[PDB]
Amino acid sequence: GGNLPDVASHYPVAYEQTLDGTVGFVIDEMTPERATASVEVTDTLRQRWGLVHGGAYCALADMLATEATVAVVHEKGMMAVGQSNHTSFFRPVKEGHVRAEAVRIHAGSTTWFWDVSLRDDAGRLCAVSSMSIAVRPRRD
Amino acid sequence: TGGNLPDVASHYPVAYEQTLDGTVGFVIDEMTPERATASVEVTDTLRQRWGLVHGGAYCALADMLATEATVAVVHEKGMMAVGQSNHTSFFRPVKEGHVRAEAVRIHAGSTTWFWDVSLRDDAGRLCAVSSMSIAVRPRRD
Amino acid sequence: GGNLPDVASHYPVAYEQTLDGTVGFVIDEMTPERATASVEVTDTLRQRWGLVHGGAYCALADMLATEATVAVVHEKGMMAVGQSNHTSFFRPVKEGHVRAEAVRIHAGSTTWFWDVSLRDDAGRLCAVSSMSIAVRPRRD
Amino acid sequence: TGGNLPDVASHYPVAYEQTLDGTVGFVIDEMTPERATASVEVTDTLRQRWGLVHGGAYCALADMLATEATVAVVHEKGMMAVGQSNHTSFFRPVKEGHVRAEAVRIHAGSTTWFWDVSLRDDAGRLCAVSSMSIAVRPRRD
Ligand SMILES: CC(C)(COP(=O)(O)OP(=O)(O)OC[C@H]1O[C@@H](n2cnc3c(N)ncnc32)[C@H](O)[C@@H]1OP(=O)(O)O)[C@@H](O)C(=O)NCCC(=O)NCCSCC(=O)c1ccc(O)cc1
Ligand SMILES: CC(C)(COP(=O)(O)OP(=O)(O)OC[C@H]1O[C@@H](n2cnc3c(N)ncnc32)[C@H](O)[C@@H]1OP(=O)(O)O)[C@@H](O)C(=O)NCCC(=O)NCCSCC(=O)c1ccc(O)cc1
Ligand SMILES: CC(C)(COP(=O)(O)OP(=O)(O)OC[C@H]1O[C@@H](n2cnc3c(N)ncnc32)[C@H](O)[C@@H]1OP(=O)(O)O)[C@@H](O)C(=O)NCCC(=O)NCCSCC(=O)c1ccc(O)cc1
Ligand SMILES: CC(C)(COP(=O)(O)OP(=O)(O)OC[C@H]1O[C@@H](n2cnc3c(N)ncnc32)[C@H](O)[C@@H]1OP(=O)(O)O)[C@@H](O)C(=O)NCCC(=O)NCCSCC(=O)c1ccc(O)cc1
Repeated sequence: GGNLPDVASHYPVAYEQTLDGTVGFVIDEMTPERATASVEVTDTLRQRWGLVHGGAYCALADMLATEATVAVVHEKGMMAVGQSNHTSFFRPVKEGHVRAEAVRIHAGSTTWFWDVSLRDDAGRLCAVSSMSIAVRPRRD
Repeated sequence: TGGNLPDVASHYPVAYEQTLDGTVGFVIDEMTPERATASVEVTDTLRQRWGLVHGGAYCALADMLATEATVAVVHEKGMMAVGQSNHTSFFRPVKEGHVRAEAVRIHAGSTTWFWDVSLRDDAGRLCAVSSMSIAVRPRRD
Repeated sequence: GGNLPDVASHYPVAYEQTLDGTVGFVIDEMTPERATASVEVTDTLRQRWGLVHGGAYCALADMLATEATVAVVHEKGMMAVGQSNHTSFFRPVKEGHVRAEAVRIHAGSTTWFWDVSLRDDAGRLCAVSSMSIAVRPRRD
Repeated sequence: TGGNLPDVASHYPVAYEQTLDGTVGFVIDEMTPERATASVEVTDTLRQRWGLVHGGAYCALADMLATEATVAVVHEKGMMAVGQSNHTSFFRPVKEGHVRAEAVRIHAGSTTWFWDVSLRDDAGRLCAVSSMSIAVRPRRD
């Protein structure tokens, strides 16, 4: 179901209706320290100049990093949400795929930090995103 | 132009309705060399599975608005403008209504323009901010 | 005492020995939503190419933003520390002063966010820093 | 050169011992086009009043090391290199001992180089990271 971590019986929004399902994000691997995801480039991921949208690299990074955090902390009664995302853009992507790899670099009680690499089909580093993920007690 | 993006060219590689921005429904309202605003109606297409506006939607709205506000000035001078850095911080979730973005230009260098983008909900509350750095380079085209 | 907020009887490090006192940071105004500080440029604030050190704009922003948060939350039993600092550098400063103005934009239970402008003697915007300040219960 | 900064010029505007870097005691150890390391001994001059290493010291060490690692390559090609963006996040305080920085180059464009700098304490723990973006421009000099 994008292969997102299956941690609850019900979710407020179905995959195919989320921004994630609309653009086509799919999680490949997930462990507590490292996760990967990818997306096919289609026009839905593009801006009007024909390049993948800045927003798309950020969105990918945000979903991957946050859900990799959810995968661990949800069963502990915690919620996780993106608190900061800093994406820098080194080379455009015009077509093909964008592949993300999220590497956990700090896991604190209140904040987890992941470095996310975004690569094209040739494996070139096209963008990076520093995701900071707030972890808080789940509200009833 | 679809979504009211600056009309600086006779044709574009991708039509508004097919782009990310068209799909989620970004619309530019005001646009000047120093300030631009835009908004979007929150629908599931903007949300993630937990029912909140996706962190990506805030980045994407900031990026399009800051880059395009730059394009509006520099295109006719023979330059291209692309996002080189986006730093968004998230203060409060948005569940529904609209997200409204205001981009204020704070530095316009020869190679880099910098815009601060505030993203408010329907009550006026500041829900996210984005610092956009836009690279300006001469067109290869 | 740099005019930092006077919130405790004793501090681990005296002003004149801190990095702050060494380079000469002084707070001018402080309120819960807004604070200002400045520094004279001397070689101690410079790098070897003769420009004010990138580190100096960051340090100024960090001390101003954090201590403006301390000023409010300390009496509530909370500690405040910088969690993130993103500084962008628009124009160098060679001599004169650097003047900072910190404007609080979000004050949450666990995080306060301040935007800090760094200006030269002509009033030009030479750098900005986005400070994110973690606020936590003081440890005994 | 003082602090072992790259020797790329016959003279410099400010001597090592008088600079910020000289004052707090930054020392570069290794230095290659793709990776550079540096360290500093924590003393009060590096701390803020609450007794922790100042957030500014971590930025300053990252900035000097990333910029100078870039200078080392580009100076002899007629370019200058200055810090254009520094994003430091703080994971754990350092009270004493040393701070050790490792800068790894992750992108080397024609106008912008990007370095990830990790800042560890004496136990090897990751206490801060800094993302440094370095602008490369032709010298006016
Ligand atoms: C930011 C934060 C508090 C967030 O915590 P987190 O990501 O959830 O990490 P966690 O809470 O798991 O704890 C990590 C470590 O932080 C420290 N810490 C965390 N919470 C607390 C607390 N409530 N009280 C004391 N220490 C704490 C403690 O060292 C902890 O290690 P441990 O003893 O728990 O093993 C923690 O990452 C941290 O302390 N980071 C370092 C902040 C820092 O050192 N910034 C620079 C110094 S303060 C900024 C500044 O430059 C300044 C300059 C001048 C001036 O006058 C005032 C300020
Ligand atoms: C980064 C950049 C060059 C980009 O330029 P931009 O955003 O397109 O703005 P623009 O190019 O329009 O010019 C803005 C000003 O920057 C300066 N500048 C721009 N290009 C050049 C150049 N090629 N040569 C000299 N100065 C230049 C110049 O002051 C210019 O003003 P003007 O004389 O042209 O009116 C400019 O924004 C800038 O200079 N920012 C300040 C960089 C800075 O001062 N960072 C801190 C110091 S260097 C980093 C550091 O901490 C360090 C520490 C220790 C150490 O050993 C080494 C380094
Ligand atoms: C980050 C943080 C939790 C930090 O809290 P803070 O700075 O101390 O602010 P504070 O705790 O005072 O609360 C501010 C508001 O946040 C919410 N909040 C804070 N803590 C909690 C909590 N424990 N439980 C539920 N809501 C909370 C709540 O709306 C609160 O308002 P109020 O009802 O308390 O008046 C809060 O600023 C926040 O919630 N920010 C927004 C985070 C956000 O919306 N990010 C984007 C969505 S999640 C990231 C994502 O894109 C994603 C995509 C796909 C996917 O599959 C999964 C994730
Ligand atoms: C920002 C910059 C131009 C700076 O260049 P740099 O770091 O010095 O790297 P360099 O200049 O060495 O070139 C790297 C690659 O960038 C591209 N590039 C650089 N300069 C140019 C140029 N003048 N014209 C076209 N492409 C260029 C080119 O692909 C180049 O590769 P190569 O063909 O030269 O091998 C380059 O890093 C880059 O292009 N980054 C990607 C920018 C990007 O793709 N951001 C996202 C898309 S635009 C922002 C956006 O989301 C948006 C959304 C909606 C909308 O309506 C408008 C915009």
